[PDB]
Amino acid sequence: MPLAFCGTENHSAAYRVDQGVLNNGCFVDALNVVPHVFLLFITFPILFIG
Amino acid sequence: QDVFTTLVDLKWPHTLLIFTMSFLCSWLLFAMVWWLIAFAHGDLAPGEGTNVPCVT
Amino acid sequence: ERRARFVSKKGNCNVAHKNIREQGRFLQDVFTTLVDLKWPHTLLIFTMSFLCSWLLFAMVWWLIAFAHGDLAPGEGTNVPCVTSIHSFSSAFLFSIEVQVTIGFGGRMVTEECPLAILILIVQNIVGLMINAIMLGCIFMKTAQAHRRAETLIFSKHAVITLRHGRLCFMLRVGDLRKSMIISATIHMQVVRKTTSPEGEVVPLHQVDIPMENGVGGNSIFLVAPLIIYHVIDSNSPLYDLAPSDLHHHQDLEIIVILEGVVETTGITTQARTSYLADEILWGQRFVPIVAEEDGRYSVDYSKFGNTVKVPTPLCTARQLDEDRSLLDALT
Ligand SMILES: CCCCCCCCCCCCCCCCCC(=O)OC[C@H](COP(=O)(O)OC[C@H](N)C(=O)O)OC(=O)CCCCCCCCCCCCCCCCC
Ligand SMILES: CCCCCCCCCCCCCCCCCC(=O)OC[C@H](COP(=O)(O)OC[C@H](N)C(=O)O)OC(=O)CCCCCCCCCCCCCCCCC
Ligand SMILES: CCCCCCCCCCCCCCCCCC(=O)OC[C@H](COP(=O)(O)OC[C@H](N)C(=O)O)OC(=O)CCCCCCCCCCCCCCCCC
Ligand SMILES: Nc1ncnc2c1ncn2[C@@H]1O[C@H](COP(=O)(O)OP(=O)(O)OP(=O)(O)O)[C@@H](O)[C@H]1O
Ligand SMILES: *[C@@H]1O[C@H](CO)[C@@H](O[C@@H]2O[C@H](CO)[C@@H](O)[C@H](O)[C@H]2NC(C)=O)[C@H](O)[C@H]1NC(C)=O
Ligand SMILES: [K+]
Repeated sequence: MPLAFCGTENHSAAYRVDQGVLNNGCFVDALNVVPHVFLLFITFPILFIG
Repeated sequence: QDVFTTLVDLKWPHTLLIFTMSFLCSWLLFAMVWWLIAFAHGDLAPGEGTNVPCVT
Repeated sequence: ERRARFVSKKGNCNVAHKNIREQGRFLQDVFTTLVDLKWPHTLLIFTMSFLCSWLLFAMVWWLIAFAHGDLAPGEGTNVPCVTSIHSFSSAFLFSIEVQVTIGFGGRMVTEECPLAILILIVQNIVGLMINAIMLGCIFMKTAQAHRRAETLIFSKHAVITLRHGRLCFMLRVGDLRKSMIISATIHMQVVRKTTSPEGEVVPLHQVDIPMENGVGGNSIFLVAPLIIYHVIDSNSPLYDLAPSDLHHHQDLEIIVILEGVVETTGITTQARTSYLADEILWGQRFVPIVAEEDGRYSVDYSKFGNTVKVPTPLCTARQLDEDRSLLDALT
């Protein structure tokens, strides 16, 4: 029972990208993690210098 | 403005931390990019199917 | 138009060259040109150099595979010279792996054909050479200290006031960083269209000017702001500047050259500034700046360039020294 970003239940089938990837309710959440991890890792080197 | 000159003035402990943070931030950011592109490609759900993974 | 400045207040000059017989020296200094370029342009050339090299050798790897005929489907009757090359894009990825030295190893180089072995040698050597060259250019760019010259700060405009009897052209220069500037030096030049009795005409004659130092040298130890002045002796070309003659179209300019090796990177930097004719305030001493706090000093950069008015004769230096000498002789 390891960690899964999407849902492990129902034999971990929330990863299929049929019927468009924007319809994969988990995938849009991953698209919403990109901007945050972008700013963390583009400003930590900036801030730590100061 | 002169980040390079600023980095030189930093102590070695803080320079090592910034050295570490710079590499770690680049490594982890592109890890998300590789993970997301594979996940969008659909080659992340395992199975004996017609799909051929972009990143094995 | 109104009045061309030799060097702008920010330190950049304004001289425009023309009719240069281009000998290709601009192109010849490839490494120096790269250093001068801006970081966005440097990164573009950095990216294009690597991408062109990667794509050039990628075409070669595809070409040798196509010539060997190992990319068409085969069933045991062949051994490809570069394994798993069944598309041009495979050759492109293989080129990336070699020159960057990633070496995934899914597309190996076999022992079969010798031509791929020579090309592997060439690509490795070219990759190392380009990596070494880009290192050199990046090391020289990261060692740049022209952005340090920006932290050097001069007064908005300079003054000419009496100090210790005589008259001197004063000035203030400050440093904002906590770091030190080793072996600093403050040159000073007057730029005037100076005509000569013999018949010569000079469009912009640059006359050097002493710094009125204690020991008559150019060395300056700059930590706090300093009132760096110039004693207007008999020989100084400022000996005949009438205060009434300070208006706009007065052909004058005071160059200042603050040099000194930066301690951090070890690179020498210049600071430049020009005081125009109308950018001089006659007879206004500088505001005292270096205050004292509990156990430590305090510089008030808010009052860096403020000048208060101090009484003084509105006479040329020649009309002052001569008058004082006559009065002493009469007495
Ligand atoms: C914080 C990011 C800001 C920039 C975001 C993207 C902007 C793209 C710019 C492209 C050019 C188009 C507009 C030009 C804007 C210029 C910005 C700029 O110069 O500031 C960058 C800064 C400071 O420099 P400055 O003092 O302002 O430069 C002189 C200025 N022109 C002047 O007025 O005199 O320079 C510095 O002081 C150093 C900044 C380095 C930033 C590096 C961040 C860490 C990255 C590590 C992770 C890599 C992520 C990779 C993602 C890849 C995804 C595919
Ligand atoms: C008054 C201080 C206020 C507080 C500000 C700083 C805070 C520091 C806390 C004080 C304790 C620090 C102990 C650190 C011990 C490990 C680091 C280490 O060994 O480097 C210590 C030394 C440098 O020491 P210094 O006295 O600062 O240097 C003298 C000089 N005048 C200067 O300051 O400059 O280093 C050298 O002399 C250079 C040797 C480099 C070799 C290191 C190789 C491996 C480094 C580690 C990398 C791996 C990191 C792993 C991270 C994993 C993250 C997931
Ligand atoms: C090689 C990249 C390949 C593609 C990957 C893209 C992902 C980029 C993220 C990772 C980049 C790595 C970060 C390294 C940090 C280094 C910091 C650094 O070099 O200084 C930050 C730079 C410096 O700007 P500046 O002060 O104006 O330049 C010097 C001055 N102007 C001079 O003449 O000394 O400030 C900047 O410049 C901002 C740095 C951000 C880099 C983004 C590069 C794209 C530029 C696109 C520009 C297009 C238009 C260009 C027009 C320019 C017109 C003048
Ligand atoms: N417009 C110019 N642009 C660049 N360099 C110049 C220019 N004019 C002269 N020089 C350089 O000045 C030197 C000689 O200058 P001068 O004009 O007195 O002689 P010259 O007849 O041009 O010389 P030469 O026959 O050596 O080219 C040479 O080093 C020449 O390259
Ligand atoms: C869950 O995945 C299954 C396919 O693996 C689909 O529905 C399942 O069907 C089987 C039939 O034996 C049972 O496990 C359940 O009836 C369903 N599982 C559920 C509901 O978790 C379907 O693709 C997925 N379920 C949904 C609601 O989409
Ligand atoms: K390797």
